[PDB]
Amino acid sequence: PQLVEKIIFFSDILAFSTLTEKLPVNEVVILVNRYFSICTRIISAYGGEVTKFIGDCVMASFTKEQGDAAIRTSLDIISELKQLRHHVEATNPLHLLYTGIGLSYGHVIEGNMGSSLKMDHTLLGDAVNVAARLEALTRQLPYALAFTAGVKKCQAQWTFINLGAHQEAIEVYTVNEAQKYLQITQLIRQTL
Amino acid sequence: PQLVEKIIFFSDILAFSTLTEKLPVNEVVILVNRYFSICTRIISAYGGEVTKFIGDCVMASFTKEQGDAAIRTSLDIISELKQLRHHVEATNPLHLLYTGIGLSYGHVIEGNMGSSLKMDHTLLGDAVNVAARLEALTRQLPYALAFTAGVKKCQAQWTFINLGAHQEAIEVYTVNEAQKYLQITQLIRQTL
Repeated sequence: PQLVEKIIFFSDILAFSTLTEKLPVNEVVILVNRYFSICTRIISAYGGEVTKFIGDCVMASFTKEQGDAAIRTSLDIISELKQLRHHVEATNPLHLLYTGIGLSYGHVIEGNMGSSLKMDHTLLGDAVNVAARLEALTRQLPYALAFTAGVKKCQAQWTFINLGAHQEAIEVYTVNEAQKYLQITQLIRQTL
Repeated sequence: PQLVEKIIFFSDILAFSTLTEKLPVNEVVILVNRYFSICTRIISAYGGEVTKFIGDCVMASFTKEQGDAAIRTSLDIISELKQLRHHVEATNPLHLLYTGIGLSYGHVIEGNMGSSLKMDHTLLGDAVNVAARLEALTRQLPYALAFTAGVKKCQAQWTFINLGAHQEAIEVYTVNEAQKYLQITQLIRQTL
């Protein structure tokens, strides 16, 4: 167990509660397995490491030098999900599969934690909680991706959008390519 | 993968971000391992099953007939943590170890989910998200335990306190023995 610098990845399915309230069991399985397959493949392709699944949430980590990969991974997941919704009919529940991604950067305590009854690899630090809250912050944001200033520290490639300070407080950033093209739940209930 | 009725357990350390901001690495490890050891032992003692660790959060599940155990498990964790803080000096960081527990009941999709690169046992349903939000709901509540009406459905044993409807909306319940004996973060910063 030691203190290491890492980049934390958090992503989940938007309006997943309403999706599990109206879709049958076989369709929820297909939709979640589709989301897990797209996320883990793109994360692993850029050297990322998927740590664990929590319901519909995907947690991954990148090394301190892989800020370029964490952004490219997020953009590739968003683009592949947008191509998925366009290649299916409007009545297909896959047409409602959106995501929200949060990235953070900072020191975290990495090591095996727990007791004799349960030992598990764990990441402890502010960067883990910040990445989860920025991921949930994208639900009220027009961009499916949000990261801190530590992930941005990759300037020559993307047009970084400064969304300002949010809940102490931190600064939130995003990219223009992460723009989303509430009304999701209304789109789900009307279609299904 | 099938639809099963379960009781979901979620618990974390209160003000864990401020604790990781002021305590050294060796002390955070001791505090988290203490919390994991107390939780997993009491959960396993009542037949519960600790599913996974997420930072400082502990996720567990009980069968549909173990609503009596999920409440007793929560009360035993609260009592053992209260006895821990009284058997240590006020300067000991273990004197600041509090918890918040959320319980839920409902149908969840149980089965192995993911892709070929990552397969993991997963629980999908409203009961998983509700238990996590009731656990976070205890931070603004005077009780370290909060559960839905499905967990309460065990009437002859506890004096159930009806806290009313909260965020659709659900009803929240607790017990008088879960009373806590914001000021936590102020207690942490002054002591440390």
